[PDB]
Amino acid sequence: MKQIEMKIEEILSKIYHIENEIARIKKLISQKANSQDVYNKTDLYPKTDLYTKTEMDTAMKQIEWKIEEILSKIYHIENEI
Amino acid sequence: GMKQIEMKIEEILSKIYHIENEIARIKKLISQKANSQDVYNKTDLYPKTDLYTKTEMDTAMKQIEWKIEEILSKIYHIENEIAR
Amino acid sequence: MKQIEMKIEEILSKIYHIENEIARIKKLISQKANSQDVYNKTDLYPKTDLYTKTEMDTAMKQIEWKIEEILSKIYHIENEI
Repeated sequence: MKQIEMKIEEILSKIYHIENEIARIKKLISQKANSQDVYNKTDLYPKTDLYTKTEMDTAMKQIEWKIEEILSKIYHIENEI
Repeated sequence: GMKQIEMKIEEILSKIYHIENEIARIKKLISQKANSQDVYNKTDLYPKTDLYTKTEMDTAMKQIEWKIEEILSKIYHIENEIAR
Repeated sequence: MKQIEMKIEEILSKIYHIENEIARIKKLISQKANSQDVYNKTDLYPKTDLYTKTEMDTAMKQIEWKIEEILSKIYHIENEI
């Protein structure tokens, strides 16, 4: 009988400690990202494989610059005719 | 005090039942979290704000092809003018 | 009495297993991504909504064609004058 009563208390202690761990785990869990709210590495391209807005604005301007270049000749050439 | 031991046993069981439920829930939730191994960090990626989509690019480009067409038609005409 | 001692042992068994699960959970938790260290799906575009560098370099080369067409004419036409 004295042993059972002692074991009861030991179990209760373990229960208290488990409940404390559970609370801590829940706090940490809530700081983790849900896979639902993120894309995997397979759903995405890295920085290295992509142009940003500016890199695109640059590439596009490269085309517009040559268009301007040509515009400046055309109207000189028509006026030369 | 057998009835009394039995009473503490019941109290324990109830706590145990609940802990078991929590554990099952936590494991479900854990399995919906993303492994840092399977994701790029913020430093390995650009945000929405720093990128153009495909359609925004396809849009910008066809606008560019419209001006090119325009300029082609001035050139054609200048070639034909000279010609005579 | 033998029944109470037998239930105690059943409880201890449950406790053993819960403790094992708790340790495991903590291990898995530590392999998860902090939401602080990632962008969500709303802060990003997927592979499907973006052109890579080569896809862009490809799309641009059709435009550079036409530019080369015109520039090459202009310069022999200026001589022709």
